[PDB]
Amino acid sequence: SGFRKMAFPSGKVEGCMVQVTCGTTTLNGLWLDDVVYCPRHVICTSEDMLNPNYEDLLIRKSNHNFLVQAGNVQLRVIGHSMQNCVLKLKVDTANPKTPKYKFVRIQPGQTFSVLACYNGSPSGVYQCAMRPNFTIKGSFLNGSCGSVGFNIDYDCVSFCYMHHMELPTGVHAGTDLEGNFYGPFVDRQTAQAAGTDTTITVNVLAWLYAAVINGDRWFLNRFTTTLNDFNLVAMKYNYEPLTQDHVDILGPLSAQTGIAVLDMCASLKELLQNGMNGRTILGSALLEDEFTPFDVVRQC
Amino acid sequence: SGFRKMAFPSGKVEGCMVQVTCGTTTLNGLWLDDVVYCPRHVICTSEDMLNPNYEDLLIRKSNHNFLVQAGNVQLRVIGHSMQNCVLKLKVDTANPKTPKYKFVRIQPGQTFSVLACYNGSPSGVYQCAMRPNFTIKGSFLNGSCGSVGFNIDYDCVSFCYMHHMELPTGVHAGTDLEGNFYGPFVDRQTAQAAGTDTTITVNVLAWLYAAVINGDRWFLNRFTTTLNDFNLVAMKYNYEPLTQDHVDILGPLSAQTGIAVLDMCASLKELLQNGMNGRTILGSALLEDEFTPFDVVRQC
Ligand SMILES: *[C@H](O)[C@H](Cc1ccc[nH]c1=O)NC(=O)[C@H](CC(C)C)NC(=O)c1cc2ccccc2[nH]1
Ligand SMILES: *[C@H](O)[C@H](Cc1ccc[nH]c1=O)NC(=O)[C@H](CC(C)C)NC(=O)c1cc2ccccc2[nH]1
Repeated sequence: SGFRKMAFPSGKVEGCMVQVTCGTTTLNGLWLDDVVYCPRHVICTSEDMLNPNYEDLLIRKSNHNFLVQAGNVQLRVIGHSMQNCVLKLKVDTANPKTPKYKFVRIQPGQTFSVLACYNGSPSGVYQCAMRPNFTIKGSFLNGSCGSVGFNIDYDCVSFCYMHHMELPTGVHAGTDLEGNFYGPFVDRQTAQAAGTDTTITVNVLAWLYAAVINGDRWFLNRFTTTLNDFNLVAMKYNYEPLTQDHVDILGPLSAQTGIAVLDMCASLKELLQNGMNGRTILGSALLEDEFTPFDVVRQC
Repeated sequence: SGFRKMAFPSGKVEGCMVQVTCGTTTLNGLWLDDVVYCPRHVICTSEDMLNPNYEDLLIRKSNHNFLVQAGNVQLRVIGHSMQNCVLKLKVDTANPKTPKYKFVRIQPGQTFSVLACYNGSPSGVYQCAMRPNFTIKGSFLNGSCGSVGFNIDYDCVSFCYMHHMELPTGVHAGTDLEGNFYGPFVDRQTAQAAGTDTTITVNVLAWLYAAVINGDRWFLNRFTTTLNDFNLVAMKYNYEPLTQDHVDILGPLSAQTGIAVLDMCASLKELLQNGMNGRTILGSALLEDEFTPFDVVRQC
């Protein structure tokens, strides 16, 4: 019983975290088969990061300027390529510990586990959600780049995120494992905006559902409302609009608890209009939107 | 940049999680060398759990009534012993993946990572704090028992917690790895109270310090106060008393930030007396006490 932000077990992923060094810059890479993936700004000096031409910078680099370390062992780089914002260093030895894996591009509102790494060594695990503005709210210091975000589905690690950047607001931006950024970000030391952060309404409603399943029911109201009317009030509060697909996703949760989605949307509406009056739901004095319906079900 | 509840990487611990079955009861065990550790109520039926005599129950059991599974492989139980509330099943094969490890008894206010397991298979990782009333606020369903709590210090896994029980309030109680409960709990299906839950004041102050380091400063006040006067107001709010050792622990954090402990205690005092006025610190509308000073430093 109880509900907590949980991350996937990190073991399969720890075995793929290497250290990549190019000159004075050192970052984490991800060693799957005979290929190492890291952020391409590893090939940058502090001067270059202001206005980098990555084709030109890399053309200057040769396989031997890239140091890949796995614990103590040194991998021999026999190839180098640039896919979008990601450098692919081909190496001699396939990773014996390559787990079964896939590269996925998650959509906004979905969550993933992050293994935060410094120097190719894991330091800690936490769960993040792709915000709607394509940022994440993590714990990344300098050296965390190349740290990866993943889901574990059965035996298969779905890699979805590699960390590249912190924004001026302190949020974090990164790419998929094909090197395409989430959001309108570029790997350059320039001022960049994520824009208006909005609340994943479907997740807040899964969370309210987790609360009811764990015994918190005070927020429940006898009123009900309409989808469009809920969305009318929601958009005022920069809440992402609910859809009938959203409703179908919350379906097995509205079933389990005997509370209809439109009944919950009315109870959420009162909480947005009337505040929380100093109470707490599931130990939070604010509304949580970093759990998906799937997250809640897997826990409950 | 940023502050998040982080758990240790779980890889060394995943490799020690086995499944223990005795009759119709199945639980998780922890396989270190030629010894498996699990909660002893594995030897109980649903009738026995009401008023169990564990000596008598186990005397009826023989090595062959205990099924230990590691993935598919079956370990052969060649020994059985009861240490406090923990059953030690001696086995034939030493665990090849035994990490370097130690058994520690944590003190209240300290935090640890939990790997939550079902059927000897890991499902997720989160960070917990030993509450002052010796309970924990986790996410444990039936079958989670024998799931373990740990810290990773250098190369060495310090096992500190094994889960046994949920209380009527929904909090969780368990033992150290020598089988001694944290708190006044017994492994019996009876109504049991943890008592008054109090707030780890030293942790809240480390958290306020993490907030300042990450840029949240609004709560900071020009006032200051005295230790004893702070403790006067604190005890009203069921906050654990601060001590000069506590102060020395928060020392490197009061140094880094240029704010004295007694200056922070005054700023905490205003927040207890004047509320938070609807603002947020580090994304929370409540005061967080599940980070120790060490946790904050390791992250920052
Ligand atoms: C990668 O290791 C590092 C991640 C990092 C750095 C500092 C704090 N937190 C972190 O997570 N990422 C960077 O250093 C990147 C470098 C590449 C070329 C994008 N740059 C920044 O993160 C950065 C640059 C910048 C300019 C102005 C405001 C903020 C800002 N952040
Ligand atoms: C161990 O797998 C299981 C853990 C569990 C069970 C249900 C919900 N959440 C959980 O974490 N622990 C138990 O089943 C134990 C059994 C032993 C003998 C202690 N019992 C309880 O957890 C329990 C018994 C009881 C009686 C009255 C109120 C509450 C209560 N909880």
